[PDB]
Amino acid sequence: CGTENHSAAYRVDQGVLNNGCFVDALNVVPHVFLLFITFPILFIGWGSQSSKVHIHHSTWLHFPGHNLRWILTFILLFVLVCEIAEGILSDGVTESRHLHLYMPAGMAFMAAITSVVYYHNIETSNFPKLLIALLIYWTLAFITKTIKFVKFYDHAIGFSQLRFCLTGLLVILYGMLLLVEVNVIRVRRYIFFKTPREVKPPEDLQDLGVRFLQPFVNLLSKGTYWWMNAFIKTAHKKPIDLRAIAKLPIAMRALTNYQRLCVAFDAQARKDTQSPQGARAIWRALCHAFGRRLILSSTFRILADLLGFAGPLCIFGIVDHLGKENHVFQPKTQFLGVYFVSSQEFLGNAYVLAVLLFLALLLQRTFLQASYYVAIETGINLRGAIQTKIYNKIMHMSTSNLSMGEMTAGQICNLVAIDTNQLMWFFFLCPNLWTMPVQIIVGVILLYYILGVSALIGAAVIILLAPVQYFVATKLSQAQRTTLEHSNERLKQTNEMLRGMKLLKLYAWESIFCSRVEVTRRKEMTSLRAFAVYTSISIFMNTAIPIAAVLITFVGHVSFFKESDLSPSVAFASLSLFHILVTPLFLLSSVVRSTVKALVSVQKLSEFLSCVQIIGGFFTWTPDGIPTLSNITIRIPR
Amino acid sequence: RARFVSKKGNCNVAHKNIREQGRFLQDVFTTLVDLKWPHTLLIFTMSFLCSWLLFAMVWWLIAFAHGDLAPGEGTNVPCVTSIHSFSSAFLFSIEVQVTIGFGGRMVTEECPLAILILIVQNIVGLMINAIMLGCIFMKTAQAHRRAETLIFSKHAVITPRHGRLCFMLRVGDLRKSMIISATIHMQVVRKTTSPEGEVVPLHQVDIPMENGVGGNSIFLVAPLIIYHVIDSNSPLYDLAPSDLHHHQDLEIIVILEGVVETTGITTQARTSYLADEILWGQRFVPIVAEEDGRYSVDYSKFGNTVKVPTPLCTARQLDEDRSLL
Amino acid sequence: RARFVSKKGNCNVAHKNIREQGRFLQDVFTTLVDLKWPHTLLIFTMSFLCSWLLFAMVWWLIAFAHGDLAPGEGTNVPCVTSIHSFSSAFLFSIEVQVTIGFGGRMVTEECPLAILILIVQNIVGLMINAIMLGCIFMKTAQAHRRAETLIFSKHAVITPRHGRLCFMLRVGDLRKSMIISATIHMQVVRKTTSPEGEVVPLHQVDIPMENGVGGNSIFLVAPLIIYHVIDSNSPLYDLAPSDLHHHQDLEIIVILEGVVETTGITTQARTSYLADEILWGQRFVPIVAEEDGRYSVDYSKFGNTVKVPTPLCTARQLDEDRSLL
Amino acid sequence: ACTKYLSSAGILLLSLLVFSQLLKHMVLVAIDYWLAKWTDSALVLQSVYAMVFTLLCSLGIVLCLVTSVTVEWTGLKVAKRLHRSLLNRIILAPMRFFETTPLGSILNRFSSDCNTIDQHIPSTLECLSRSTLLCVSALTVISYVTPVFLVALLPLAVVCYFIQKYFRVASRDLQQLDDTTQLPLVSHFAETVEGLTTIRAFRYEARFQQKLLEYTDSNNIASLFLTAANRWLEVCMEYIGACVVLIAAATSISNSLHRELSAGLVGLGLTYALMVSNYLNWMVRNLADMEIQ
Ligand SMILES: Nc1ncnc2c1ncn2[C@@H]1O[C@H](COP(=O)(O)OP(=O)(O)OP(=O)(O)O)[C@@H](O)[C@H]1O
Ligand SMILES: Nc1ncnc2c1ncn2[C@@H]1O[C@H](COP(=O)(O)OP(=O)(O)OP(=O)(O)O)[C@@H](O)[C@H]1O
Repeated sequence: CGTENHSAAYRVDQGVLNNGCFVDALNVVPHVFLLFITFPILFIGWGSQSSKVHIHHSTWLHFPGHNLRWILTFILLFVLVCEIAEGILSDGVTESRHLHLYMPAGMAFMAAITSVVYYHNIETSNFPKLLIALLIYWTLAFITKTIKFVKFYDHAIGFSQLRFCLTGLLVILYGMLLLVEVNVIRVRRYIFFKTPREVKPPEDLQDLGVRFLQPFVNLLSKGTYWWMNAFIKTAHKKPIDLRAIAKLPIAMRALTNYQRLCVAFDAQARKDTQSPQGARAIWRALCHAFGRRLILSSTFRILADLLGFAGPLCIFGIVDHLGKENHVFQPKTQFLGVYFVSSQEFLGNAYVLAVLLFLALLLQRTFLQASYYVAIETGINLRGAIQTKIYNKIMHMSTSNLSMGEMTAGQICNLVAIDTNQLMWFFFLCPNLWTMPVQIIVGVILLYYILGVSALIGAAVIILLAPVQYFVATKLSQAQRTTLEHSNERLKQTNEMLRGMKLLKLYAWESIFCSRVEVTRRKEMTSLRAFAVYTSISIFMNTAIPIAAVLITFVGHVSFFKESDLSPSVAFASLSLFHILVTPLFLLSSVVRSTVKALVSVQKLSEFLSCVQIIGGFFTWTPDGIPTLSNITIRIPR
Repeated sequence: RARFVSKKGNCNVAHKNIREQGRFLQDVFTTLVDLKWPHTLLIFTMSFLCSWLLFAMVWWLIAFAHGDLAPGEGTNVPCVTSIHSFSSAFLFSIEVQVTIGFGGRMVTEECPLAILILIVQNIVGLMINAIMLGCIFMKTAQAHRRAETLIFSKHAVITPRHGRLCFMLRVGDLRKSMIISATIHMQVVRKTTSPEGEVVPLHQVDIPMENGVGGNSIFLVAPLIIYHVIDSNSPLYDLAPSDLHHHQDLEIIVILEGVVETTGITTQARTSYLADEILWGQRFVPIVAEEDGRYSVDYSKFGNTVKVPTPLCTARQLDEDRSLL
Repeated sequence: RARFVSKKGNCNVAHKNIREQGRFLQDVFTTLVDLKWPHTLLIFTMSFLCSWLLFAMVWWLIAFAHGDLAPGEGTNVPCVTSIHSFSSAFLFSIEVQVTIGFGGRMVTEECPLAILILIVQNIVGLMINAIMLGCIFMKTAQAHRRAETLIFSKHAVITPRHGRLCFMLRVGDLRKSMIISATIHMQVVRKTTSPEGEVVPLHQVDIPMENGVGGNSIFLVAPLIIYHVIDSNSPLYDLAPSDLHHHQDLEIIVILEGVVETTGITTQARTSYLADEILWGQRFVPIVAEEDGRYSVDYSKFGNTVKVPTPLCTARQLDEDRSLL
Repeated sequence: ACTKYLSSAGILLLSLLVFSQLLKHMVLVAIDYWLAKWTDSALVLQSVYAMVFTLLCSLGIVLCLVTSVTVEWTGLKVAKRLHRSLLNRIILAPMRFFETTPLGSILNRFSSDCNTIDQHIPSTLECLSRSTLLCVSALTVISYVTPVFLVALLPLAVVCYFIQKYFRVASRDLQQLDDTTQLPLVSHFAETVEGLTTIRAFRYEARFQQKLLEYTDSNNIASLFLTAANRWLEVCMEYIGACVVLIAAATSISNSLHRELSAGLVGLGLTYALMVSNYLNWMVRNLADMEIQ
């Protein structure tokens, strides 16, 4: 902290000189204490689980404020990156390197990372002794925040200070941190010397898992790290893999089996309304049935649109502070003794903020595949629940046996399967459709902050690329209908060739080789030209990506010619915007035909939603008409 | 194919449905004693260093709180002399903990805060140095290693002695040091079904040592054979020679206990012999050979067995044949 | 409602009419070892400080008796240098006891009294530092904690096996570490009256382990059931199923003993099952399940029992019904 | 294990057509580097503006037609060659050894191989060639944009080698079991439609209800395996590709300040870093579709 005479200056003034370098040194001791206590407990649990441990099979426990503990562990990461970022600028000033200026931020990252290992060691073994050592830290860290604020008020800037912004963010964590420490299930106090919660130790999930070969429990780190290391270890083993890849159903423990049932039961509850059954009624009951995960996974998809959309903005800053700033060479103009909030888009902050764009890109792909995951689980519970009430409904009803007298009920079974999985596949990316126009509008808006004519070029390119996509794909779908009919004729000649194997040698060889090869070349010729139309639409799709390429060239060319300026911005950045557009274009038209198939599938679902004494008994083939049998009377003794 | 315990020992079992891991965490000493040497050294080296840094930060703080280190005022006397750098405080902290007493850094009577702190530094650093002495000693007394020198044969044998069918197992010692009051317990672990319809997965039934007195143990200097007389209470009474080795998939465990003549600790050596690990018809070759000075025992013959003419009938049939005779 | 021992252990008893407390006071080590960690640290911290002050007062006295500290005479050499304040003597005293050897306070050859005192300070302060090492070690070896991992079931069962009525209790282990030569003793504590008119409040009569050999203990890795065959010597021979659970207010204690494979110390785990804690008609569900690698044991089934068809008669009546048959 | 597939529907014309598609994509990355170098020319401030913006649109329609030319009419020669050569290669066989064989595997593998391979082979094939061509194309392009010290390709293909190996194994197993799980459900659906009066005869209709729930339960668990596959696929591939983006940021750092930074191609490693992770994503899943297909 000393360059020439700073230590002496600090020493002269009373009260640690209003904490010049002392406010920073004060923060460090608690972090060291929190890290020096930890190694003994962390290391031991690292060794006892490596040589001889029995808790290597099934162990899990929950604590009140789990989601607020992770959210505070993630937000303290963003605040630790930020403190250091500001810290780097102060160090550079290029006069003297003050070591005690950026140290409090580097201690914290290790400490907060050590706090996450304490939560994992506590989630394994339930004891309040750890929450008391953390509380001892949260309180000492709370008191150090006050000094910085206290020091700062006298030395007030307002909003022009970057040290303050970091401190302010940090202060909220301490406030948030108290609730975690206020758990009622902790028996470390003198009061309530017994266990306040006796039903907490036994978990429903563990019991699911204890008899489970593969637990597959959602109540985990939520990082998709253990869901892959359990399957993965077996896959890595060579002897294990052969066994695993064969008896996988047996290997599967059918864990979510206790949760599939709830969804079937939940569907019935949703249906239970005051109004009669309706296509709309079953639709909005189904949306009411899913409950949290629809708008929840949609909200995670919108957060993925938030992190994903910006992606390019960080990149421009590099071309400006690096490329355009050719001979700037001026680090600061404010009070150089401290950090200031202005010019936060520095050159180094463009680097670490670009790595922050990589970390937020992991947040965007992670939350993207997370909402994808909850969508797939939602469709799994969807087809399971609607399958349950479906076959329970037709198994219980036994109504209108006249249409059941025909084979149309079997068509209702096959179309119930293809339309049911077509309906879950219709629901498969519904938050992606909900979050597609927000990404198109926001990306088109940032494209409008770039220029106008490029937005006209690319937006017109997608605006023409969508009707060729779903219309040409609809032509390929009719090609799949007629080609499916001719391929069904190939199946009829194929089982007719099985009849040729049932027939003689010479007669079936000549007449079935000639007739089956000629008719199979006929229907395979019509489906060959249909295959040429379908591959032509696939080439239409192939051509479509150069439509975007053409727009990029016409965008930079015409948008260059209408204006009177040149920049390396819109090439790299606006090319990036174009990449974003492709996923939402064909996914948008695919979501449109998915919506048409969704309304058709819900329409077909609503269409499906419709010893002995005998005295004077009347029987019918059809209740709409007069009984077929009248006044039938007989009794049979046992 | 399914096994219970290895031919060397330490049978591994899988546990499901644990209630609390907190009790295990609370019970620190046993785990510490159990852990291997590389980690053990790591625990004591880091915990010491982790402490040395804590006593150094608060010492760099008492000089920063007084502030006498950078201005260099001649009238203002420092609470500790020669503290010029940040590192020096850490060096001083090491000094007090290990009682090196270098002499360069001297403590004065100016600050009544650091002197009470110095006492807290010394008592806790004297306490962990003492706690470490008792933990390392406990590992210096582990007697698993003594138990290894206790060797068991490759296979087992079953031949009739004195007119009665017996099961033979041989054990030996490779040391000049002995084991006191070492009792041996053999159990037959098979899955039995009761007449009421209950299936116990692994039932453990004990078999007699056949000592006339009512034996528990025997003085072991040279390789001795243990014999299991098949009577009406023995489960192997209804077993045939060529039919029992493949048809049945059971195991018999050997439990050798005892204490060391050097250390009070009592150790245990275990092994198991399968249906294919047992031989019928042969016997254990005589290891003891008498020389001019003493009796010598060759261990290459320990895993050698010779076949002799024995009956191909079961013990129920053998006692039945002798009760009819 | 009246209990003898808890479902966890450590049965509390009230003692009246004590003869002397002096013997207990005299026996210091056991009490010290027994006391919890917070007080234990307090005893060693205060006793050290209490000593450090005694060695400091007599050192502030040898400088006060010589008087060389305040006049500052250059020809008169002090028995110990740099003694300016009262606190300094205490600091010097700490130095000698912990052998810090700072170097600021030096001792001379002027006063033949303080040098012999310095020897008395060092030998007693070296003695309590050594005595503390042996007391802390003794607490590092307490094996009550190892005994906790030894779990007993929630309730007990009584069903006939092989045609004879038996009482079943199951015990398990949560560790990878074992217990050697661990003998189990079960006692029935009921208040019996003799034919002469004497009422003993709590009579302890032992029940057989039913091991064929004459068993004391069994190798415990997985949860095993202990069985109590009701014969003519068993007190439960004259008991009916629905009448014995409420009419009688007695208890049966479980005494599990044994030694640790890590430490020589032998521990004991105890529990008791009341008249309402015993179940008639059901049995213990099979915990052991065979997998590809090893045999797994689920502990959620440990406290689960299933009911099967059993006779509603007493053992005297059951043997009477079979002796008439 | 593609030497059998290399002889399918010809070798020479497919090798020249897909070779011309690879050359057309090399012309596409030539349009990329020409737009990047002319972007450096605009950053140095037209001079060659007619040459730049006119010459930079040559391989657009050429890449669109030539890149889709290898599978343009390949379904015709694969249709008559595979269908006629297969139906003739099984038609000229004697009827005794074909008569002593189960017809379900022959007609199932035969007809499902013809419709499935003839319908779905060229889409994932051309998507696989486009994905791998773009992946190695921008991979070596942004790799040369980095200095030789800033390549660091050995950890990338190390962790990527781990991912493609063990995800190839477990993904083949997961698509195998989840692919095989579907048919018995529809089998007892046909049995459910057939024995409806037997369900009236079976006085305990809940037996097929709970067994039914076990079947759809097993397919639901298999669906959770599918989401596990896409989960670790997307998260692992985008995670390691994000590490490649951070290494790209290190390359832009050293190439930016450590020496004379170029007038362009600074953000080319960044856009090609995010799209490099996209290339690892569609390259991994395209490797999966090429594995099953
Ligand atoms: N109040 C007490 N509490 C515990 N132990 C006692 C008490 N009083 C005596 N004892 C001890 O218990 C033993 C029981 O015998 P008894 O109570 O008859 O003692 P005693 O014959 O009175 O002889 P003494 O005077 O030594 O107790 C005695 O030998 C004595 O040592
Ligand atoms: N998951 C577990 N793993 C190991 N031990 C357990 C577990 N659950 C309970 N125990 C202990 O084992 C004993 C077995 O009895 P049981 O399993 O019936 O417990 P319980 O009747 O549910 O009472 P508790 O709620 O205390 O477990 C219990 O007394 C308990 O202390």
